[PDB]
Amino acid sequence: GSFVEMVDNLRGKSGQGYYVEMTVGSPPQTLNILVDTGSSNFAVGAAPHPFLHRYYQRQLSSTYRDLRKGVYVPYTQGKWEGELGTDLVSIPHGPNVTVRANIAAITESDKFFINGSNWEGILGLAYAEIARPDDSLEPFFDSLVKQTHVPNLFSLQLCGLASVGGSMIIGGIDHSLYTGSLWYTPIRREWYYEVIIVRVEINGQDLKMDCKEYNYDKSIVDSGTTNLRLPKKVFEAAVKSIKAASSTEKFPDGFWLGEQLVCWQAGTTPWNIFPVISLYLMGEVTNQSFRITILPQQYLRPVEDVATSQDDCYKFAISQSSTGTVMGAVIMEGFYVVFDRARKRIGFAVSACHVHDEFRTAAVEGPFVTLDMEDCGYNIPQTDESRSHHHHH
Ligand SMILES: CC1(C)Cc2cc(Cl)ccc2C(N[C@@H](Cc2c(-c3cn[nH]c3)csc2Br)C(=O)O)=N1
Ligand SMILES: [Zn+2]
Ligand SMILES: [Zn+2]
Ligand SMILES: [Zn+2]
Repeated sequence: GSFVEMVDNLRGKSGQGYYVEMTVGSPPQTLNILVDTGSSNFAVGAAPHPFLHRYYQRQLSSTYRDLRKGVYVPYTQGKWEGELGTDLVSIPHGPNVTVRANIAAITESDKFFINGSNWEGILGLAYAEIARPDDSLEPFFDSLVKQTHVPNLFSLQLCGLASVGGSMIIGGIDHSLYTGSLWYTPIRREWYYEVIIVRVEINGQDLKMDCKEYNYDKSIVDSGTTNLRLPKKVFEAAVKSIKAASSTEKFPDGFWLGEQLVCWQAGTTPWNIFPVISLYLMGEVTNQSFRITILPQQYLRPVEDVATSQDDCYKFAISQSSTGTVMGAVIMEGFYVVFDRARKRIGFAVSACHVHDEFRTAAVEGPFVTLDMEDCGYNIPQTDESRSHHHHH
């Protein structure tokens, strides 16, 4: 399981995520598993479903053990539930180790698996604090690093219905996947991969918001999310600014809402009217930041429907959040992202698989120094529910 063994180990469908092959059980059942840095459960479909053709069959695994505890995982717009267990787990195009991990066998779901794409399960790569049913359920990556000698890091190259590829480097960094400098931003708190944005610019123009507005009520790095999602106030300022820049073209409201495509005759899309977006992340040094800059080729996603397949058509992939900024696939496809859990930090460097203009490029640039660096994190109002629960850990 070399870094060369790990290169190009991801596949997916456009806007339906990236998945990696894993083997569960003995004898080995192979499944395609979504890589999800925004949750913390390893869960696999384990019963028939109209949109699956394989699933994890507990009864075929000699190594499976039932934990005799169910789990229920609600989302804003769907759910999964299942039965907790443990089994031997391997990643065939990854490190040459095998581990006993927690696995939730998914027995019912709603709007979770969908038509087309080809994963049967999710690998929650974030921290125990957001695991279901509670943070005593050790996540896969925790188990990987506690049971083997794999270094406590992994990296993601996501290259951007169309088929997509990429790489997850487990336990290292592969220098072939990126060009130029690697910049690190602190992980603010180990739950999500929470980071702190200090400044936002649209074509070099500062949004000039209180920087806490950028991180309201959190900012996270999430391979499980398609869009760049932005807090409501922030999202409105960004759309006003992008609208201003692209004003030679007057799009319907549906477009800005992500509910409608806009099209140009093949080859003729005016990329130059759409601005770049730079998010400045807290540096490792106090008073420092660096910026990650994305092109409209990342936030305007190609979509191919029929009859007028002669046109290139696009959806706007920046959307409104009430749960904070989410740096989803729109951001991550620009970059090689290092999840350096050992050193409690996330790195960004420019990806070798750039989707880029003849005249412009996605960039990772710093330092930028500030005197009077205000504190830009937001403190989430502490609920009694959260205050009461004891953590003897
Ligand atoms: C990580 C995951 C699968 C979690 C999830 C659960 C549910 Cl119930 C619905 C959507 C999603 C979901 N939403 C995505 C899109 C998506 C989806 C999806 C969309 N609908 N259902 C799954 C699969 S992989 C990706 Br990336 C997003 O909201 O941006 N992501
Ligand atoms: Zn394989
Ligand atoms: Zn107690
Ligand atoms: Zn706890």
